[PDB]
Amino acid sequence: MDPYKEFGATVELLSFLPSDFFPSVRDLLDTASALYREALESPEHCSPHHTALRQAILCWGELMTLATWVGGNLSRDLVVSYVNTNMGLKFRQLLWFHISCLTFGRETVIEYLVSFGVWIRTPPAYRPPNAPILSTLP
Amino acid sequence: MDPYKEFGATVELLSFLPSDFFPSVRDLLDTASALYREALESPEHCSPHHTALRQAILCWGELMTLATWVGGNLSRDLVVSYVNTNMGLKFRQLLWFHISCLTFGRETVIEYLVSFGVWIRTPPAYRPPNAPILSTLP
Amino acid sequence: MDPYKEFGATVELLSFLPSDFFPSVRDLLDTASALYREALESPEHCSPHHTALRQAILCWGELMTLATWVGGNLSRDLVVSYVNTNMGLKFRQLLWFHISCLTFGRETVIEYLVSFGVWIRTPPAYRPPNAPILSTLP
Repeated sequence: MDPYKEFGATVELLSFLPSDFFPSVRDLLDTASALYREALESPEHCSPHHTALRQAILCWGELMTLATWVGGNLSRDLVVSYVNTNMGLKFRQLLWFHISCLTFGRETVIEYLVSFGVWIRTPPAYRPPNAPILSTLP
Repeated sequence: MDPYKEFGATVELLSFLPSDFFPSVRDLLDTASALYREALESPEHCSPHHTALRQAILCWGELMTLATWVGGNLSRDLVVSYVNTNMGLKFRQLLWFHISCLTFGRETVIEYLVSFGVWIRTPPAYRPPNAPILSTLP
Repeated sequence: MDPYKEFGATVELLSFLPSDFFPSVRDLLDTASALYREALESPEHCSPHHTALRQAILCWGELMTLATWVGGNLSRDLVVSYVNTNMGLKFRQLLWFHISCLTFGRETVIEYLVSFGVWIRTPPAYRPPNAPILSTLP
C-alpha cells in the first residue's frame, strides 16, 4: 500500500518534511522532463523509479484532464484548490522523492530526510541558523 | 509516457479488443487483493508489474476519494459518469493487463490479446464463417 | 493461522465463487460417505484434510442438532433458513474445498479457482460459452 515501501521509505518518515518544502508540481515535471525523459520513454525502465515516475506522470495527466473537464462542467476553482491541497501534495511529494532518489540515490535521500527531520524537530534556540540547503556535493 | 511501452504492449494493442471486454474495476481490485495482496505489501517490488500495480491501486483509491469529494462538493452525477467514461476504462484496462501478466505471464497476455483481436476484427465479406471459440488459459 | 494457511488458499480466494456454484450439503455428505468414509473412521488422519473434514462434519451435525432443538425448544422453524443462509453456506464451501482438495489435489483446486474467477469476471458477451465444467479429468 505504501508507495515508498518498495524503496525502504514510509509515510511515517516523510511526515517530517513539511508540505511547503516540496516544490511546485510544474517545477518537478520540468526537472523530470529535462533530466530523465529519454529514460522514461525508453523501452527498458532500468530502475523501479522510472516505472513509478511513469505511472505518477500518467496519473497526474489524468487528474489534469479531469480538472479541465470539471472546469467545462458548471466551480473549477474550489475543485482545483482541493486537488492541490490533497492530491497535489501527495503527487508533488512522491515526484520529489523519486527525482531525488534518481539524482542522488535512495539511501542518500534517506539520510537527507533524517537530517532534515532532526533539524526541524530542533527548537530554534538549539537549531542551526540554516536548515540543510540540499545540494549535490561536487 | 506510454504505460505499456515498457511491457512491450501499446495502447493501440489493448485497444484492439472492445472496451467493455475488460471486467469491472471492483472485480479486478478483489482479484488483486485475493491473489497478490501480501506480494504488493512486500518491502520489495519483485517485478515492474508489481510496482505499476501499487501505483495503479493508489491512483484509483485517490481518484475515488476525489469522486466522493466532488459528490460532496459542486454536477454530482455527470462527473461520476465521466470518471467511468474515459480514465476509468484506462484503470480497468491497466489493472486487467497487469493482473493477467502477473498470473499467466506477459507474453501469454500479449498472444491472447492479439488472438482475440484477429478473432474479432476481420470482416466476414469473404472471411469463412468458420470462427473458433475465444478462450484464455494459463 | 489462517483457516486455510496450511491449505494455502484464503477465504478471499474462495470469495470469487458465487454461492450458487457450491452444491447442496446433502450432496457433499453423500460424496464424503461414498469416498473417504473409511479413511475418516480411523482416528489416524493420513492428511490434514481428513482432520479438517472430520471436524467440519462433527460441527455440521451439531448444527442440525441445534437447529432441531431450536425448532422444538426456545420463527422456531424459520431459523433453519436463517442458519443455512448464514453459515451453512460457509460450511458447504469448506466441505466442497476439502473434498475437491482430496480428490483432484489442493494446487489443482487452486488453479481451478483462479480460472473460474477469470471466467466469471469476463462479461458474458466475450465470455466462453461454458465455464470450466470441472469433472474428474483423465
